Formats: sequence, structure tokens, C-alpha cells
Amino acid sequence: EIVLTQSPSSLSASVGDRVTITCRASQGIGDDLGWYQQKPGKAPILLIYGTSTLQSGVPSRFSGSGSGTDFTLTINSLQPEDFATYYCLQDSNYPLTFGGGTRLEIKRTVAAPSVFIFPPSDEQLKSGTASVVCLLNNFYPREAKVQWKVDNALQSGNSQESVTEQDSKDSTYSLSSTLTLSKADYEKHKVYACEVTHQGLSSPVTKSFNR
Amino acid sequence: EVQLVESGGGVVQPGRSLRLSCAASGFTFSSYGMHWVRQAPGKELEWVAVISYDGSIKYYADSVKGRFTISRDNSKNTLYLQMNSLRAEDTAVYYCARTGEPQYSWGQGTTVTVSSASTKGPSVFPLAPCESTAALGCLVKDYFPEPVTVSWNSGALTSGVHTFPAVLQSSGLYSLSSVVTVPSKTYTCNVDHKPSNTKVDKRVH
Ligand code: NA
Repeated sequence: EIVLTQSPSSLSASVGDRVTITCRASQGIGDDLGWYQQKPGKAPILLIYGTSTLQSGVPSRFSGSGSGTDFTLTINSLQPEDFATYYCLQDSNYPLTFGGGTRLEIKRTVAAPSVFIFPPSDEQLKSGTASVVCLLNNFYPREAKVQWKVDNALQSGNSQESVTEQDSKDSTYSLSSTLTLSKADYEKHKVYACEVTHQGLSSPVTKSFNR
Repeated sequence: EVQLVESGGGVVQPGRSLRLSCAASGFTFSSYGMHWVRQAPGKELEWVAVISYDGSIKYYADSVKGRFTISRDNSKNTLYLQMNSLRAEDTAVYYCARTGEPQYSWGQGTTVTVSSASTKGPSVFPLAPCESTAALGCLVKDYFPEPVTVSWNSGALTSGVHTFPAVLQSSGLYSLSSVVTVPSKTYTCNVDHKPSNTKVDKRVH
């Protein structure tokens, strides 16, 4: 199939800025490439098709260009409603294929996360499972690193992370890391530490507790 | 106005067959071809199948060829997608799209979840620690299927609340947390899980 390589996967911009989003086909597709906009929980909306042909109703700040293998989406003077995810699309041959997508987020000043660690509740421990939750509250940019240490033993493969959508008020993100152990494994160790690395912190911060 | 309303999505066991339909209104349905496109969780759109206006030409994506069948009933303005031998990979929002030769017009889609999990209410556990701002929350663990809604103090508390997207656990059940920061009062999270008719209020101390 024809593979579309979209860049970048995320982008930071401000209202009134000009944005450029790139998409390259693994082989010639002529001008049969479009651009889609999508927001969480919403169906995609076609903004541009035919490389440069803007669909009816789409603001004129949207425009497409390029032909052959390289294609570009440009948005002049961003508007608050423009922050969303964009995909390129090609229908020159089958199967129809889509780019990786580009999440366009609101750019903001750096904001360090508030870090909290929650021990597993006694109620949950009666069931045989222990969940240790680490919270990174309202930080920016989105990139962060959370490391779990159990008695100074680096943990791996026993945690899951969840990131929220960019906040509509302060434009920050929040993140949760959950260390999952059984009641047996958990009761065999004392200190549970969550170390958070974020460029808003002068140095990584460690939140921990003694069981 | 052009209207496309997908339906039929739901939880289906692996290997079973399911029939998705798409109700079209606002245009001459028998004059346009139609595509099926799906969106797996966290992934981009994936094209599925196409069908000509008269239903004589049908093309399928390799990942669904031999298992899915696309069809249409122009007398009912309804597009169909028959999914056989459903796999876990087939979990996604299935979209209905019209094409012309508005190049593509999409419906809101319908969700399909392939899983052996049985409907199960969530376990609600408190999140308490053990400095001005403090943090509390609730752990909504081991429920199926999506979704769950979490309020705080019956909706009287919304500022500072973060309800994280659920993650799919190895067990096939979903789990999420809801937290809120407060100035260092009573605090109670309200968990709602429609599929199991479960409604839980849990105070946090
Ligand atoms: Na979660």
C-alpha cells in the first residue's frame, strides 16, 4: 500500500500563528491527497481535497499545496477552534491510506507538575491486589518521565500511564502512573517511590511513602 | 442536510459475526458510493471497504478481506457491513463515509468492541496520601465495558478535577482514576457505570 508519513506527530502553536503540517507518500499519488480535521469524540471533517481545493465552508486560512510525493497543510492565523488533530488522506489507489496524524496543541509557558503518590487502599488490599498511583497534576509541556522504584529497585512492565486531554482553561496536561502488584509482592517491600522528570522542574522530584 | 447515522456497534465475542448499518438521509443515496472507515483506540483512521452506487463493485482492505462483506439497500437508504470472525484487532469506531465523483462526508460512527469480557461493575477505591495544595481521588478498577462517568460531591465540585482516560488491563477489564486538588471539608466521588446499572458514592478521608 501507499504509506503516508505525516510530520510532526504533535505541534505547539498560539492563536494567530501560522502552522505547517507535512505529509509524504511512499510513491507518486498525483494530487489525490486530502486533509482531515478531528476533535475528541467527533467525526473527521474534510477540510481540503485535491491537494489544494478547499472544501465548501472551510475557512480560507486553510490551504494545501505540493504535488507528487510531498504535501503540506498550512493554517494562517490560527483560531481557538483550530486546535485539533489533522490527518492527510490519499485515494489515488486502493487501499485508501491515512497519515499518522498531527495533534495541534495550544502553546503555553512551562509549568512544573504537582506530584502526589497514593498508597493502595486497605479495602483493595483485602482483595489481593495493590495499586500504587502517582499523579502529575497540571504541567506543560506534555512530555514527562515517571520512574517507579520499590526499595530502590527500578520497576518495569508493571505500570500503565494515562494522559488527559489538554486543559481548556490553563492548557496543561495531567498524567497518572499506576504500579500494579499483588498483595503478596506488595507486602514484601517497604518504600515505594515515584520519581518525575519534567523540564519545569530544576531537578527530578521524588514522592514516596513507607508502607 | 446530509445525514449518516451508523448503528449496530456493541460488545461482540471474538469469532462471532456482527452487522453494522448506516442510515443515510438528505441526498440521493442510490447515486453515491460509500466507504467504511474505522478508528482503533489511539490510532489513525483505517479504510475498510468501498461499494459503488449500484452495489456491483466491492473492494476491501487486506486486513478484513475474506471476513467482512459490504452491501447496500438503495431502497432503504441503508449501507451495511457484515463482520465475520471478529478479532480483537477489529475493535474500533466504525465510520460511515460518502464519496463523490464534499469529497467525503462522515457520520458520527458506532463503536465495536471485540472481547471475551463479561459486563462487570467497577471497584471504587479511595486515593489518599500516606504544603498548601492537597490531592485526593478515586480508583475505578476492573469494570467492563466502557464507559464510566465520575462526578465529585454530586457535581458540586468540578474545578481541579481530572478524570483520566481508562486503560485496558491485561485482564481485559478497564480501569481509571479520578483526582482533584484542593486547598489544605467533605469529599465524595460519584461513579456511574451504565452497562451494569452500577452507581457508587465513595467518600475520601
Ligand atoms: Na486510566
